[PDB]
Amino acid sequence: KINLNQIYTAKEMSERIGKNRNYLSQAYRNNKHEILKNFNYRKIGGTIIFSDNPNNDLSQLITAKEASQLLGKNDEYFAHIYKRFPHRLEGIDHIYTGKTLFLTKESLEVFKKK
Repeated sequence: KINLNQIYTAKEMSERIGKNRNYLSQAYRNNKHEILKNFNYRKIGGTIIFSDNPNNDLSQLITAKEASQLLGKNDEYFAHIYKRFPHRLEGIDHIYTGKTLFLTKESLEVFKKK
């Protein structure tokens, strides 16, 4: 099960490895695969997300907007709930980073059941 405490943007991950904040974003733009091959990352909507834990399956992450749409709701459905009624997402694994709220495929299923 994905550990959402180990999920960062490229800029934060670049600082976690002791590099300038643009290091991984520049590697991704310039196709520096000999660097990138060593990292667990994924493009998820408009954010390249990284984890320092190779066992986190980043394909389980989904944006709040995508989650909203898979429920047949307005794009801002989960965003609006998170902001005003954050306890509605108790027990729904989520993480906010890079100014973006993310759920998981499993936590969306939990929410649908709730």
